[PDB]
This record gives sequence, structure tokens and C-alpha cells, in this order.
Amino acid sequence: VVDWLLPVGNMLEGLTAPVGCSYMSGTVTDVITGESIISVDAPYGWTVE
Amino acid sequence: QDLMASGNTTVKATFGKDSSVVKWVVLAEVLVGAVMYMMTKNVKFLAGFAIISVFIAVGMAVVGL
Ligand SMILES: CCOP(=O)(O)OC[C@H](O)CO
Repeated sequence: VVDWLLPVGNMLEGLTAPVGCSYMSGTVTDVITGESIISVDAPYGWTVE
Repeated sequence: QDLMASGNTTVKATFGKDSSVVKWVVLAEVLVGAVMYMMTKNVKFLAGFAIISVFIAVGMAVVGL
């Protein structure tokens, strides 16, 4: 049983190590909200208031 | 808004009653009216000793800023 867990035991240790990734095309949203009061102034002166 | 043609009070203090224009217009009559007694020598140019203060008042007090 111990000698049979050689390919199975290696898979449990590989799924825990950090694996690198490759990007594709990301999206950067630009939303602005606000008001302008001229508190208206007153003137002157006136016153009231 | 305001205007850009004025806002300095420069022409008002130069061409007005309390300026120097009233002095240059009062000596021009005696310069030529008091010396024309050579050829003419007649009482004619005597109607201008009262219209000086009248013409300056009917033109300056029209707008008045
Ligand atoms: C009498 C006051 O002067 P004027 O009115 O200029 O006179 C007109 C004729 O020239 C008289 O000669």
C-alpha cells in the first residue's frame, strides 16, 4: 500500500505549491462621480444680496 | 459684468468742467476778438461773453457717468 501511493502522494504535494499564472487582457474601469457648485462676479454700486 | 472701455476716470478728469479745457477756451476769444478793431472797428463780436459757461453746461451734464 505504501509503494502504491507513489503517484498518488505526489499529486497531493503538487496541488499545494504555488503555481505561476499567465495574464491575457485585463479591464481597468474608470468611473468618476461628483458635483460642481459655482460666486457669478458682483458688478458696480448696487445693494441687496 | 462690467466693461473694458472705461473704469479709469481718465477722460472725465481731463475733458470736463473742473479741468484745463475751460481755461484754453476762454482766452481764444480775447486773442482774436479784442484785436479785430483794426480793419472792422465795430460793435459786433460781443455776443460771446456769456455763451462760454452755457455751452460747457449743456454738454457735460448730459450723461454724468
Ligand atoms: C449790432 C450787434 O452787432 P451785429 O449783430 O454783428 O451787427 C450786424 C451788422 O454787421 C451791423 O453792422
